[PDB]
Amino acid sequence: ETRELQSLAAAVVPSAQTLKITDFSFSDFELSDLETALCTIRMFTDLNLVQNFQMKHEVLCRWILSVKKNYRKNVAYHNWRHAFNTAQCMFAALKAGKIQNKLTDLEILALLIAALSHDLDHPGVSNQFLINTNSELALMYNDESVLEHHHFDQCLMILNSPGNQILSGLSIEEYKTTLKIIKQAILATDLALYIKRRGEFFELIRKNQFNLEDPHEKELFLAMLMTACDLSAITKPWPIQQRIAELVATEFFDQGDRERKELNIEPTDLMNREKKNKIPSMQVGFIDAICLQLYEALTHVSEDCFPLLDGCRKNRQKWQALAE
Ligand SMILES: CCCOCCn1c(=O)c(NCCN2CCOCC2)nc2cnc(-c3ccc(OC)nc3)cc21
Ligand SMILES: [Mg+2]
Ligand SMILES: [Zn+2]
Repeated sequence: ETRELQSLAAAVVPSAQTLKITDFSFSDFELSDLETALCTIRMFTDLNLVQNFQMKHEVLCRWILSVKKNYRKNVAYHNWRHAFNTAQCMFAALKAGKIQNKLTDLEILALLIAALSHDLDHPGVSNQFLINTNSELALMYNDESVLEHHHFDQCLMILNSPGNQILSGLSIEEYKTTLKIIKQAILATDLALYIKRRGEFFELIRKNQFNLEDPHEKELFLAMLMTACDLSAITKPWPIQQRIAELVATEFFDQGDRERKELNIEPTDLMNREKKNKIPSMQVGFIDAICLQLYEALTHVSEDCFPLLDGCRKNRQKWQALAE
């Protein structure tokens, strides 16, 4: 809608202080859709992206609304609020977490765009489901990071749309570098790619060989940072984390309902509402095997990222208290 764009573009953008976007503890629960969009403008503004890249206000506002409308409203978890929270975590890690100091303006621009765009048009079902139902998307991307390639395709489509070209002011070499970083950052949100590459990151930190001047190490770090932001709701203060965990389970159970109807199978425990009693133990297993070492590794990179680790540890203990 053209009225919604005009409303957003004509609105006063409150400070980062007022919006509380610098806090790792931030919750979007009390915010209206308009407030999330103003928070998003504030993120680009305070990371010096609007001034640096000569972004026109109306074009940025149109792009933010185009990204928001390209998230489905019938998906419990992978909707606009999740993408918005991922970008807010990116902003907090860059500012309060001091990750901004370690990156170029181009890498920050690409990371913020990628965080907001990483789950575009998520259908509320996994890669395995798309492969299982012989989806045209699974065929195009040979069953590898299917959704992630589709999120990037949607990201590119919006970036190329008339009136939405926030990268129009970049030089050719900057534009090509940015799209490359965005693609790798979105593809990194595939947990199978995270498992595949994390060992290398953890060894580089352990051996004190971590060097962001090495282009391979920079790309690897950007990928790890994308996963850290993606999973960040798991580090939130318990009441916030618990409410988001309810949405995560709702979406997995919604998939299980589709699997029973369309595939005639008993879903895996993760996607089986009948086995909802497994939630606390599965949350503990997932935090231990996936989350903890990531937040520890990020804290080793920048000590100011510690609140993400602290929150992750406190939630692990609370889930374990429910599981045992
Ligand atoms: C709450 C729903 C049950 O949750 C059990 C743990 N849980 C899994 O068991 C799992 N298994 C497949 C991934 N696999 C697991 C094996 O290793 C490779 C990757 N995926 C999850 C993906 N997201 C989350 C999650 C939860 C809360 C939150 O914020 C609050 N943010 C993210 C949890 C997950
Ligand atoms: Mg995703
Ligand atoms: Zn995500």
